[PDB]
Amino acid sequence: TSEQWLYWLHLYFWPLLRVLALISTAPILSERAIPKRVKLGLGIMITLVIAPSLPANDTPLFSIAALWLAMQQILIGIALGFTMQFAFAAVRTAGEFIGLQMGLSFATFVDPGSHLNMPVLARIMDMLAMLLFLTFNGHLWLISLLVDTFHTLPIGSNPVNSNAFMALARAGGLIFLNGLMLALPVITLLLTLNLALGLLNRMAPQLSIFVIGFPLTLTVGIMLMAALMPLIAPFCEHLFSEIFNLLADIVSEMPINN
Amino acid sequence: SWSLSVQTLVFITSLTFLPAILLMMTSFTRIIIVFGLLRNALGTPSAPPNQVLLGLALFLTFFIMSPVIDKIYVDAYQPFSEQKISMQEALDKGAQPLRAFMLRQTREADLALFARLANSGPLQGPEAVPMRILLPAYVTSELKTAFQIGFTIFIPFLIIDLVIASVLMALGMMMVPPATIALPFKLMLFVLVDGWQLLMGSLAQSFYS
Amino acid sequence: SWSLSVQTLVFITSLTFLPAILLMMTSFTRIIIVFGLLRNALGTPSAPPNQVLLGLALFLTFFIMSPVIDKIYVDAYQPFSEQKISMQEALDKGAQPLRAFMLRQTREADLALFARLANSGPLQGPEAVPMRILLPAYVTSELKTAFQIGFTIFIPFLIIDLVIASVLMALGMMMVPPATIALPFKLMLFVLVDGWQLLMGSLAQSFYS
Amino acid sequence: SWSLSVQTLVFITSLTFLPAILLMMTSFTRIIIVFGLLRNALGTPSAPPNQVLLGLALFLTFFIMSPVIDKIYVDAYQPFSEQKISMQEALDKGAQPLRAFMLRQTREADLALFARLANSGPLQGPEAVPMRILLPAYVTSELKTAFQIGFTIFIPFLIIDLVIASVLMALGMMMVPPATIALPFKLMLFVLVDGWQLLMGSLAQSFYS
Amino acid sequence: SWSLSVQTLVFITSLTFLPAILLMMTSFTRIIIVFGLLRNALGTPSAPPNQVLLGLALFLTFFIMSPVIDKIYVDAYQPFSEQKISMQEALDKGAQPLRAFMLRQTREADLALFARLANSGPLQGPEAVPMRILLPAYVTSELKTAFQIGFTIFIPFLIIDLVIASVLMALGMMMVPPATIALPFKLMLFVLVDGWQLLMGSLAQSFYS
Amino acid sequence: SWSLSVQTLVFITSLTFLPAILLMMTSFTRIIIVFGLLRNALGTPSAPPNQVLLGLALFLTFFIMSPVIDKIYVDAYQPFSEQKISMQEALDKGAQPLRAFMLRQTREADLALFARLANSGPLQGPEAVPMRILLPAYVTSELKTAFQIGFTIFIPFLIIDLVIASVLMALGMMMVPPATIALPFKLMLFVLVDGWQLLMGSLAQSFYS
Amino acid sequence: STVSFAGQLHAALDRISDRQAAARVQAEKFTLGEPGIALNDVMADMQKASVSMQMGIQVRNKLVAAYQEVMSMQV
Amino acid sequence: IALNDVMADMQKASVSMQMGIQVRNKLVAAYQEVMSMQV
Amino acid sequence: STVSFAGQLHAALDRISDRQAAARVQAEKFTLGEPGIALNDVMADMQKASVSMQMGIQVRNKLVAAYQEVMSMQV
Amino acid sequence: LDAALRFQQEALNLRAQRQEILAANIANADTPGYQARDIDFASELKKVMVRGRVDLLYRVPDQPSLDGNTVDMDRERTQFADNSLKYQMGLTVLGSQLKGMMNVLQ
Amino acid sequence: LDAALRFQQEALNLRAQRQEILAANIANADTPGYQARDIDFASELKKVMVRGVALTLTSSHHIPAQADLLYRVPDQPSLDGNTVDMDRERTQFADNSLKYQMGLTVLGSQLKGMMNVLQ
Amino acid sequence: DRLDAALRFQQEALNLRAQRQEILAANIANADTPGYQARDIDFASELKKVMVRGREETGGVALTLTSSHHIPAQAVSSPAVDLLYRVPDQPSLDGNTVDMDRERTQFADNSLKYQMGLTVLGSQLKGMMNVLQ
Amino acid sequence: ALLNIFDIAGSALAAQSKRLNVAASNLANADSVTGPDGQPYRAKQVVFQVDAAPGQATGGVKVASVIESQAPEKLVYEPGNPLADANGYVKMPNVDVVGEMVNTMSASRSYQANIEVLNTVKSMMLKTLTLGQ
Repeated sequence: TSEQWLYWLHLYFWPLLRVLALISTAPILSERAIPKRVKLGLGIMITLVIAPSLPANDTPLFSIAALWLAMQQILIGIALGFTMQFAFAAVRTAGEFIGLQMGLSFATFVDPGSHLNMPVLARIMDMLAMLLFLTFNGHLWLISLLVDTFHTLPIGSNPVNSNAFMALARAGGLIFLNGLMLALPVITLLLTLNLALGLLNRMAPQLSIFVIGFPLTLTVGIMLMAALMPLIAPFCEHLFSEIFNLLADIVSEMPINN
Repeated sequence: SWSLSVQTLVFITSLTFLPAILLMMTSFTRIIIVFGLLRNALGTPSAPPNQVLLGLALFLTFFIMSPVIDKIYVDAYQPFSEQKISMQEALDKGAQPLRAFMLRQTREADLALFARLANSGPLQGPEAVPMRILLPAYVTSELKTAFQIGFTIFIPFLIIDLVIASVLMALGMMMVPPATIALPFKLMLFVLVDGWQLLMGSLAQSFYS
Repeated sequence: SWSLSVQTLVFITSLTFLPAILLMMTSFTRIIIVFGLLRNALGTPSAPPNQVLLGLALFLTFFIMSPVIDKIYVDAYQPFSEQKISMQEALDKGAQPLRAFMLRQTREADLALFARLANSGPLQGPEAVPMRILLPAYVTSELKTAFQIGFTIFIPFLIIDLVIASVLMALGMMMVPPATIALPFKLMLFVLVDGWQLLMGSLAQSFYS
Repeated sequence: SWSLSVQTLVFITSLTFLPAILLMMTSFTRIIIVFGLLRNALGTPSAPPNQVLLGLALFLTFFIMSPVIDKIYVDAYQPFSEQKISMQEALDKGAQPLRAFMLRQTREADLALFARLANSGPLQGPEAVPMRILLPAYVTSELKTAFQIGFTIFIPFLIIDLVIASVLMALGMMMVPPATIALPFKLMLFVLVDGWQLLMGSLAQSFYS
Repeated sequence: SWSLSVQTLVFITSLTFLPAILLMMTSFTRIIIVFGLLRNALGTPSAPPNQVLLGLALFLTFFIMSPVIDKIYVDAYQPFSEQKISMQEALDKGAQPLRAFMLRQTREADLALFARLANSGPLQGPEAVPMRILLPAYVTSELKTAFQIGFTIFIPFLIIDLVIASVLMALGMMMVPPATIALPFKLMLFVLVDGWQLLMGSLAQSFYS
Repeated sequence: SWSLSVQTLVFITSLTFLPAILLMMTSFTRIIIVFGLLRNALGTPSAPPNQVLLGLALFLTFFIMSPVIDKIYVDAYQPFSEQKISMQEALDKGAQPLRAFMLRQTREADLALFARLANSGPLQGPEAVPMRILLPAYVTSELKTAFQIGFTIFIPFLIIDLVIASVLMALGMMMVPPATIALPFKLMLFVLVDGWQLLMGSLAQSFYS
Repeated sequence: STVSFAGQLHAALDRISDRQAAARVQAEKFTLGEPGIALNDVMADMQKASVSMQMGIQVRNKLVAAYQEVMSMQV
Repeated sequence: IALNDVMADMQKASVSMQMGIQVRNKLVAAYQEVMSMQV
Repeated sequence: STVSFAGQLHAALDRISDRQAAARVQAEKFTLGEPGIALNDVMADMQKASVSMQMGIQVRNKLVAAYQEVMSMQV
Repeated sequence: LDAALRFQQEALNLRAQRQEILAANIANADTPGYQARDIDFASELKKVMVRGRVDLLYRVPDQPSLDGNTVDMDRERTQFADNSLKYQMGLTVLGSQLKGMMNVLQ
Repeated sequence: LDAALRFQQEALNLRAQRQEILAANIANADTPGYQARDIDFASELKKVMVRGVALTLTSSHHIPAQADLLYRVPDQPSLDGNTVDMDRERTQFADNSLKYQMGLTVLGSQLKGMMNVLQ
Repeated sequence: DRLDAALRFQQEALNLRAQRQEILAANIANADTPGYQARDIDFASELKKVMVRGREETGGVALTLTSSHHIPAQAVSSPAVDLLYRVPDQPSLDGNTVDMDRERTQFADNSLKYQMGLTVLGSQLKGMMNVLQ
Repeated sequence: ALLNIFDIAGSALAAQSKRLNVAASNLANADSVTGPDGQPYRAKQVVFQVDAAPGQATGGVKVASVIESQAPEKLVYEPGNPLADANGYVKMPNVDVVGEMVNTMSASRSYQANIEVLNTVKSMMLKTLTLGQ
């Protein structure tokens, strides 16, 4: 219990720091609903299971010259959790743009301090994707990849290489790509509807989409997205797997590149 | 054994660990997370967290654990009091009920992850999982269950947002702020359906199935 | 009896449990929830929560509970001062008016739920309910009542919002923001009715029907 | 009298109760509510909340209270200098100017509400009202006064918004956000009128007439 | 003099009162309100409030205050360093230059109003106004000056909005949303004119003229 | 040097200044303004800034400052570790690469203004300018550059808006809302050309040049 | 039936109170001059009562800290 | 082991853990302050 | 094999308890009249046991402080 | 309340009074015809407990002396030592009660 | 629990009783035919440690209630009657006082340990 | 580190004070044995030696650390400090050169300076903890 | 204030106690004509050595090997008492009474010194616990 331990209690601190970074940044782990004590205790109580079989020996220098080590762990956590947010942003884009088609957002068109559309359709699909994530192996693969980072990039004087934050920067990237690739059928069908009801204006310029168009397009959008709700379930697979691969890639890109 | 020596030092530190670990290891995370998410819906919080939701969650978790607490009491405190058990078999006698309760609630895949990362070997039965494995699996499973419940609770209130926004746009009410109109409708949505009783009852039922 | 040992040891802890449990046992749940919801209507906060609404609710709850406090005073304190009552008979003497007061406000179905999920055996009468059952049931009933009052308060300001929006965009003012036009009319409506008296009087008189 | 114990024990706790009860029993409620409502008009914050509006309000209410504080000084602090007065008659001696001020500001029927709901006996005169009934009465009447002032504040900027929108509509401007054009004209009307001096001064004048 | 008690007592309290009263007593009010209003134009916020405009405003006010703070330094910090001045003449020696600075910006009539609502007697010269009168007068004058600068800033972007709208209507753009069309043109206008340089320079040159 | 005292004051306080001063000292201002402006085009947010855009800017600025951080590491973290360089030459050696980085992006007349209003005398060379003058000048220059980049990004989406509106209105579509038609066209332009990689690469290249 | 947290705390407080009351009765008897009771017993029992009350106070402090730790968090 | 050695070790480790925790607190606060701005 | 520092704390507590129990049984035996055991030996062992017990109490205090501090980092 | 210290407080006051009486005994151990006095501590304590705020009984003499003096010094020495010890005991008991009451409190 | 203090409690009480017995022996040093007494400390202490019924507890006002001198073998016969040997009595008294002080110190130290654990 | 480089001096000094303390108590305990030849050490020179060199305690070996149940035992260990003879006054016919007054005034001095070192470490560590909160 | 100073001073206490008990035996058994088997009583002495001979450095006292004093065993002449041999001489143990008085006197003083050393070290160590806080 002395420093014969209490500097071997320096075995817990760095892995705890990395696990805590991931928890504070991860998609499900870092939700404001969880009491802060639960997240902290989960970090401590994961590292206690992972800390043995982690041969770590460093020093919390006074006026830390090894804070650049602490940085390292924090950064790796930011790598793992935050990137997994891209998969949600995608749908939080897709569904949002779907509203931007029907009628829901003409307040956001010509000008304000109130957006009012984030509550409407983006939070439908984003929490639907929340559940799709969790239902696997959602909560867990992030933690397993964190342990894998412990084993591939444990603790070192060369923590992070350049040319490797572009990977995450131009990664999304696939935020726009996948948001589209999901919302494309709905957008295309409502484009057809909008152009058709516009062509009605050729027979009579009085038909006034404000009067005719919006009630039609709202029903079309609601019914159609009801019909194309299940299409998300396969897409989320993609939407997570590829991003995992990216993380996996960078996690396994870093050791052979160091 | 110990002789009013380290005893009453271990007891007082046990009391120190009471609030955090023993309320974040049994229940009261799932309930409190569900309440927090429910307050995320229904618009504004308007329920005094530090007092009412916390108190209701604490009473509800006490009512849930009355059987587990009773079994721990009957098999530890009555025997630990003065005869044939003293802080040596007291621990496992009081742990078996809590282990059974925690195992009955764990998602079956979290144990897999934490056994596969703790480098432990194959586990023959339900009992074979130890505390060092059981705790992180239980907290992960509790988080998963709490969020499944909480997002299923959101879905109807976002339905209300959808319908009200679409109706206002259909009438052409150009930029009337649909959240303000939705909030009272969310409130009657949550009171006509007999919301608080149904929610507390569903949580209590789900928490032993 | 207790002997200046546990006495004045239960007094100080009673005072530490005061702010949460006792203030959320009597009132000030309903009053605070209703004021918060009222403040979501009428536009922005526009009233210093931690300053005026909390203090007004404290005064209101003092006045509402005053018959209860007087009955507790007469039946418990003076008899507890020096003669024939010492902190066990005092407990039921001081609880009985409070238990009656909370019974009169509980939903007649919350007690059912909490008694059935606490394995409580059949209840002979209104007096057989234990405090353990009656606290969380009262809390849930109080939350329901507060939200009911909340919608009923939201209604007229919803009326003002919708009529202003309809008039504006019917007149051709297609996209002038109706909240900005409406806010002075919300304040006007709530001041011509003398809204604060009606609200606080109705809350007080509802709280004993 | 009291003996440098409870004296200097009532003093420190009085300073504890200062920030809420004393700043919301005198002024600074009407003034801050008018300032906040004014800030809702004219668009965005345009004045840092916690810093300039709050500080200016604190100065202003010190300036209104300076006569009442002068009388409280003359009737408490000077005699409380060792002689013929120590915190027993000093209490109501220092209350009386403040009670006179509040009565002179309260609604003549909010007193009725908070008296009748207190089971208080029939009152002979203004002097017979207690501080108990006086506080919530003053708070409610002051909220009414603040909302009346706020409505009058919202009048002219409502005028500017409507005239701007109507001109745009007549010119055929289907989809221009009239708020964007109207905001500089809101400030216009608020500076050529020299609005800050007028508003600060009119609050001060309204507060005693 | 003072004896390393109240010294290092009033020092720490002065530090606590620094961020609010001192900053809203010297400058950085005009600068920050003008930055906020410029942010209102040009479309969305599109510049982080909590970090960059605050930092730039702090730097501008430091640069503008450097002559004032240098006078305060030469008149207190050397002569307060151990000889003939110890935090009694330090206070007024330091206040005088700041008082002259604040007087140089106060509107001629705000002082009049606040003096007349203090029942202060006749004043002989600018040295006769006390800090009690001088704070709120300076604050109100600063708000007026900030709003005037706000007009001068909104003017050109209002021109762009209206000219884009007029071109779009004459061309026959039935209901194109001219705001999205005008935002990049607003940014273009503000970058070619070299607006950040010349804006901060204009504020500075205005602020002491 | 400093003595187990101030060291771990200046460090913890420097960590306190980190998020605002140090982040807006280097980058993440230009990137964040450009990202927000790009979000103004293409319609609504559709990119959760609290979740994604801020983190993307954070990663991008890490990449951007990899060279300056590498040179800082070489100049300080090798020598300053345990030998021959102690927090005085370390400070200037570690200031040199960041200061060159900022000076390389600052408009050559921002520094002019901020020297002419700090009353700084002659500045002998580019290295002679102090951080006092370098900070606000760098911030203003970076704001100019961010607005230029945002304007260029607005160009093509403005072109798409006007061409789509023109096609709709010429083909006879009298009064269709071209914005909802244009939004998917905005996406198509932005994804077919692989727009994100172009944007981040162009920013990265232009940031140091 | 149950653990009855309220009942358990009541039983503990009763134990402490009856211990102190019995020690005070023993001191009462000794000072009043009854034979039997001895000085050494009086002091030993009064010190034991002090120990029991101190244990009660420590448990009170830990429980109050626990309760206030639970009630401070957000929901 | 020497007793004074044990207590000096106690206190050194306690101070080191305190310093690490405070540094992490500052960094986490900076991260959240950066993530709570408007874009 | 493994250290499992909770096992190290258990070992420390067992050491403290065993030392106090040994001192107590030595005082037992001596006051009982058992020949052999000396008075200075009894008092010296009681002194050492007291010091070890205060060792345990101080370690308790600092561990509780450390845990109450690691539960304060925001996550 | 706060009459839980009454018993030991009144006991300690009566002990002080008995100290005064016994000191007077020692002082007048030589005056002819003194007829040594004492008080019955138990009976006087009970009497002051039942009613509140002390007859001087005569110590029954042994060993006559022809000066009438009946202070038998050995009895007085033993009784004075006993009373002093009981007074110190009362001090310790009151101290313990006040320590306890102020320990529970802060 | 909290009966760990029982042993030294009983040992100290028994030491006090033996002190009273030895003081009686000294006081009766010269009365004829006193036939001095004592107790065997080890046997008495074992007996007290190795080894009480609470009465009926019906409705209140029910009145709960409740409640070996060895001969020292003499040396030096007297035929003035007595058998108290002053030297033996004095050594025994001094030893008993010393051991009473020891027991008091031990019990006080146990109480100090218990009280120190609690803060 | 740089936490145990600033506190190193007082830690080493205080440990050396404890070592000199049991040297002096060995002097006291052997007060009346014949031919003892009281020992002592030079504190300043030894402290400089400790700072420059380290601990380097001479003479001590524990058993090995195999599977449990192998009865740990240790050899007789002694600090590397070179014990110096105390120059005696008043020869005493039995070689014992332990003068109560010298040994005892040195004992009191060493005790006081050990307490001073404890105070200095306590001050430095309280300063560290006051920075970090 | 190391813990291995309790051992040293405790050993000193035990050695002083045993020496004092032996000197009391000598003084009591002066003029003890016979032993149980029947022999003149031989006045005894205790031998003080340093404890833990090998390596170590200095520390503690041991009272191993109580020996028998070689005084010339003074005689008396009572040829009426048995236990007197030819040329009747009762063998009369050889106790130097004043020497034994002084031995007890000094033994008590040294015992008291070591008791005090124990108390002082414990106070040192308990104030060591208050390091930091």
